[PDB]
Amino acid sequence: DTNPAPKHKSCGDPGPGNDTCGFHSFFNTPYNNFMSYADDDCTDSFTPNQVARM
Amino acid sequence: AYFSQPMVAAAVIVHLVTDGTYYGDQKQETISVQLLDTKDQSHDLGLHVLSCRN
Repeated sequence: DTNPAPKHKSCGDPGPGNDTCGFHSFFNTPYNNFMSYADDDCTDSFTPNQVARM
Repeated sequence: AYFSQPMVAAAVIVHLVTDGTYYGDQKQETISVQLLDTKDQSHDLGLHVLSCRN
């Protein structure tokens, strides 16, 4: 369930850049997951694939 | 600057009315000619100094 995502600070889907080595366009970025570096309001729930590991 | 017909680039022509040389400042200035393409970042070409003859 965890889609690939770069290191982004702002909530929402991040824009393109030269930081990524093997991709340029990312869709369905999991900013609702707690493991992102977004703010407190945009982190609300875990993916169902990460509860099995817990 | 954008373009209209998407074609490959063999050379980039930049036509300027001045070299940017000041009356007091005698230091040469060097500009950068970047290039942009569809669904990708860039393909850099380098930098060039200004010549009145060219």
